[PDB]
Amino acid sequence: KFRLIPYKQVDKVSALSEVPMGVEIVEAPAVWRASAKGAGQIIGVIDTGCQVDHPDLAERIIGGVNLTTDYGGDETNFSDNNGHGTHVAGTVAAAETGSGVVGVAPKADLFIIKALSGDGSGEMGWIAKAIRYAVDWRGPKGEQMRIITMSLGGPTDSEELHDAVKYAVSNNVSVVCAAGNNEFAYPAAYNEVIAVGAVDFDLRLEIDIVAPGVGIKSTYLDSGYAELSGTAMAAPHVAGALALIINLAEDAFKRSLSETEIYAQLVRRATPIGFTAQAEGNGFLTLDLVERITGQFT
Amino acid sequence: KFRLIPYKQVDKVSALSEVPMGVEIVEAPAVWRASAKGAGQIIGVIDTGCQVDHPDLAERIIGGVNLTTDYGGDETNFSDNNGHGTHVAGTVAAAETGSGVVGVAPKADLFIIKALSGDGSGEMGWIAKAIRYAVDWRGPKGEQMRIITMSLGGPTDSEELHDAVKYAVSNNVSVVCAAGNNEFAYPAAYNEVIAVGAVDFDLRLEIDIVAPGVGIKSTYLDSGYAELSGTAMAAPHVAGALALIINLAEDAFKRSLSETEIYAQLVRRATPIGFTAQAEGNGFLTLDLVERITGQFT
Ligand code: NA
Repeated sequence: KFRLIPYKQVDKVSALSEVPMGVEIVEAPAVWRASAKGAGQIIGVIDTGCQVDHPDLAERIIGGVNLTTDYGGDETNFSDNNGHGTHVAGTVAAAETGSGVVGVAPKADLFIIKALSGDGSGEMGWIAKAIRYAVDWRGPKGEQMRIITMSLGGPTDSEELHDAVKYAVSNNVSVVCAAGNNEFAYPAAYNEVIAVGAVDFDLRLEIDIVAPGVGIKSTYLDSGYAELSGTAMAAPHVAGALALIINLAEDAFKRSLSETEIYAQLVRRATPIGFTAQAEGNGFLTLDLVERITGQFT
Repeated sequence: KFRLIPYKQVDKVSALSEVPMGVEIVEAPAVWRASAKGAGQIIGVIDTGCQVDHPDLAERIIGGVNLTTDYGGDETNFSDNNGHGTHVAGTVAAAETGSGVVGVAPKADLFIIKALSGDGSGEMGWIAKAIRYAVDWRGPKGEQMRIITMSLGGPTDSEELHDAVKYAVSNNVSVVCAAGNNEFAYPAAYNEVIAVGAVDFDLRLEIDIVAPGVGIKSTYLDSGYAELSGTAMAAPHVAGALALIINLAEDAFKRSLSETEIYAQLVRRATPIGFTAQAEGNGFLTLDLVERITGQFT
């Protein structure tokens, strides 16, 4: 089985009214205006489903599929019976609703892929499909996923899933996976994946980038919110960031950019914290970095 | 026909003593100790050949080949019959010899692929041969090139050229080429190519990065030196830089890096001047960037 990278439950609550600390510590709002808050980009969330009617998520969700044996399986039913999937969605794209929470890409859309059961586990074949499907899907107007995000891991170097990964990347999809806390090694170990480690809000602890992962408030079941801590919680911040990054980079270059170019655009928005490269990769996600260094010479 | 992106021959000097301003402004010397001055890396200079015995170059050249009909073409004779090739080579990697000049990677090795005639031009196929030649080449001890540099352009999108290029990129050779001033479009225009634009030392102006291109002093024929101005002159700074960057990045990450990751390693060493990305790409080559941003938050 491939499964949710373990994390801690901290809180469940019924009410929030805030921009999470991780959304702002990563400098998303500083770039919202120039990025149109991620409009025109879709993130394929590969996870346990989503609460499709959550007040924070409903106007941001556009489709989803269920690749699981849960609920039949009715492919049309990609409700969350775990909760983790809904939490991810929130960090990526919760809307400015005048309350609850707000995501890194508050104007991007979500395509929900349930490839995990309620128990947070999934057959690997489902993950391979999830990746392939997200690549091949186009919305009714021509729209497509440039971003995949998962916070799952598996002990196994499975050729079929490595293939899906190579397939996504050669078709221009950024593949974001949370670093296994080997047991959770794949698909994050794969050279072509963007692997994301975690730090806390004090910026304390094979990855490319680190983002916030301790005490991350997001949406949760029954139209509520939960606070979760762990590695799995850093990945959705980067998935969101890419929505923003793709928009601004392509607008600046006035040109389409490849998966390769897009990756370089992400990692140049990573400020090293002073930890080692194995600990932090290229550093912490600072979305305004380019603008801070523009003009700055010796 | 493909030819050298046109340049002004501003001057012919015959003796020097100095690190060139292009080499310092790019901040190569700040990164010299940690990159070990480029040792271990080999750059395939695809050009007009090189004065093999240049006092500044001889110790840096481990081999070459002549894929042209000049000199026979005796494939063993890669001597320069133009001057440009010797110039490139000096910027990429002239030696610290306490006179003449010194290159961006003064301890990197040079393989000299002469695929252009004394007249600055070459049959498209020669360039394709030359790309495929540098990728496949193995040393006496199993050395290979990770870096390809050229300053040429042709009007024609020929697939044999593009495939050659894709083939260096899937084998993790970085391919570096100058963005000419539609007649010099190829191969610079190719997505997988690192296209280098030019600025002057005042940082005044489909590209990736910009580097110095005006009044560039380097090695010339007859053991001398010359100063040239033009787009073609910025590329070598970048290919030099790569030798440097591969060593310091592979050292920090404790691991081989792919050509995609190396790419990212280059563009996060580019500071933007404050043009649009269209005009300047990712910014001006600044090797010391990561050091200076380490530790630096809102
Ligand atoms: Na010298």
